[PDB]
Amino acid sequence: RVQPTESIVRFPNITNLCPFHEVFNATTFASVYAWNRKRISNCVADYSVIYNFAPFFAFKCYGVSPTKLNDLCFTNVYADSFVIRGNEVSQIAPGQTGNIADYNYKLPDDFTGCVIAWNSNKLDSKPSGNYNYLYRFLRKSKLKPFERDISTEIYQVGNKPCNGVAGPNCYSPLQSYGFRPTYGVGHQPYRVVVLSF
Amino acid sequence: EVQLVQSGAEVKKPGESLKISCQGSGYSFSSFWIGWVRQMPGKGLEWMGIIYGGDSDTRYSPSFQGQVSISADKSLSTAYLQWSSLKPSDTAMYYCARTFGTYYDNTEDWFFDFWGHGTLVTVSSASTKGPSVFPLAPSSKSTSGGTAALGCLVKDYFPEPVTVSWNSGALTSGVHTFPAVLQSSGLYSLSSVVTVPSSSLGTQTYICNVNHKPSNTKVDKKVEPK
Amino acid sequence: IQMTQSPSTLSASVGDRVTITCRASQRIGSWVAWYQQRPGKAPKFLIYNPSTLESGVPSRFSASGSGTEFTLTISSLQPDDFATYYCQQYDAFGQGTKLEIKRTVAAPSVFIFPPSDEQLKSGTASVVCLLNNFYPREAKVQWKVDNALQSGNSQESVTEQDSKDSTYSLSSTLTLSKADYEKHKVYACEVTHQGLSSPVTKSFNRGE
Ligand SMILES: *[C@@H]1O[C@H](CO)[C@@H](O)[C@H](O)[C@H]1NC(C)=O
Repeated sequence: RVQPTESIVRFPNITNLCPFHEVFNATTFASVYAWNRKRISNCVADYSVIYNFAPFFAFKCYGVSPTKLNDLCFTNVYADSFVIRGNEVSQIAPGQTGNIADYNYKLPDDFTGCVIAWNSNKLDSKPSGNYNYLYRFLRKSKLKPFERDISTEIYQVGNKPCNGVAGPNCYSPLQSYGFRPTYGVGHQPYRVVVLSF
Repeated sequence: EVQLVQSGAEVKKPGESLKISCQGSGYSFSSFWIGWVRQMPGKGLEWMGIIYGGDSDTRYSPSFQGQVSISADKSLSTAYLQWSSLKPSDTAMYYCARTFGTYYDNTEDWFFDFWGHGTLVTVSSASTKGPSVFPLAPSSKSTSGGTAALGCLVKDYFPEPVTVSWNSGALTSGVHTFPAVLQSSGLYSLSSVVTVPSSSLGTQTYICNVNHKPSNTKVDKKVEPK
Repeated sequence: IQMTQSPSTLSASVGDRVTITCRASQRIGSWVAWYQQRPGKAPKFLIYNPSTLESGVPSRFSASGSGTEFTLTISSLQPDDFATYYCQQYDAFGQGTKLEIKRTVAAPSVFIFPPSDEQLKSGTASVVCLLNNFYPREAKVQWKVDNALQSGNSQESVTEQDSKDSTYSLSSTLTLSKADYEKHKVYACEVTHQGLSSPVTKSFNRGE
């Protein structure tokens, strides 16, 4: 009933800006089986540094508004960077099933934060094929959320025993993308940064 | 099929401005770079600059930075090369071409696999002038090797080209239309000669036909012997 | 980065093997790009990597390359393969190597023409000297006016090599005024060619 006569704001008195710029314009991004996680802490998080980058294919925020991110404080900030195809961008979401979500990068169901994905054909394609980007397509079980698997063990698909040599039914789990500029936009390379709060 | 279609030939006064288009078809324009290559007449290829079709990321050569501007419109799937003030040293053939290589490695795969047909830009302080045609008559001392030579001299015209025929397209054997040279007046000169039998001078009438299309001049000169 | 092509002009016949070389200043990557330009046409891309063109149809062009020296080899030449070839990596183009057809050395049939009376009514004078059907393109024309060598007022026009008999033609134009034409008497055309042991001169005097 008694109305407030004044509004006070008490934030900590630090002036260091958060290094979102170093996440977003790194020269080499990681593969999706070995994605890069950077901890962001003890800084002022200005989110307009993200907005002066490329027109994004996806800027989808879950559990938070994208226009209110300058008004909030966060406990633990993580930035996860990798490179995927264009038809797997929707698979970086809560409650998804496929190859990137099941075997490479799993998001939790109770996920808060943003998924920012932009086209990077200019940076990560070669005309003969860019074979430096890999994904895992063979694994015994689905991944837990935020579990990284960097194993290169030779996977057996038959009833025969397998002794580390890729022979009749023995396959390596890592398949390359082979990115080309002659591909369509669903097979072109896309750089994904996932901000987790 | 990947095709690149350029604009037409340009004749400009010095100090004017020019924009040249390159329209791409048969491929995704936003996934590739478009480069511009000049060729001065009688000279080789010179790299001018590249632009990426997605976000207009442009790299220039250090010998072309500030002299030209390279733009692109990805909605029309086209690229443009533009001058602010035209100089007479910009008389060249300009090719647009498609390329794609590594961004942080210049020594990997930066090749022009598809090329445009080229545009011809000439810059001169000179007006559309019809040619003067002079006969180039044989002589009695011109009987060398059992055959004679006669021709026409096509002088003081602007711009290129001049089509020269002989006897309304009849004599197309032994004809040698020379390439045109640029004089020290802004005007071009040419010679078109034929080699005839020496005994067929009186029996056959030899008329050369000179057509200059930008001035609409069609002049016919009969080459009498002397 | 500067790229230099080691033959400037090479001569070959139909159905041989031609090796041309392009060397870089610094060290660049594994391959360079090769282009073929016919006169009056756009350049056409030939090869960068030989593994890219590994289709069912075999390739006529082959390429090899170290970090500095690069080599394009044509295994068999058609008449459409006589053109100007360029090497390129990123922004450096080599100067062009031109293939000419090779035939026997033919002597030029030298002619001289007097300037016409209509050009003398206009005010200038043009004396032209014609060279017809000579196979090596190196041919020197000297204009001697009253047995005195003139320079700075002569322009030369050379045709392309012919599709039938594979020879060249040159036209040298000496430009004088009307008064400079009427001042002197003797005009000569001194032609130096490999096919002629002595310099063949066809000359005329003013009037006659
Ligand atoms: C900044 O905050 C600290 C507490 O973390 C305090 O001790 C200090 O006096 C503050 N400085 C200013 C200038 O307010």
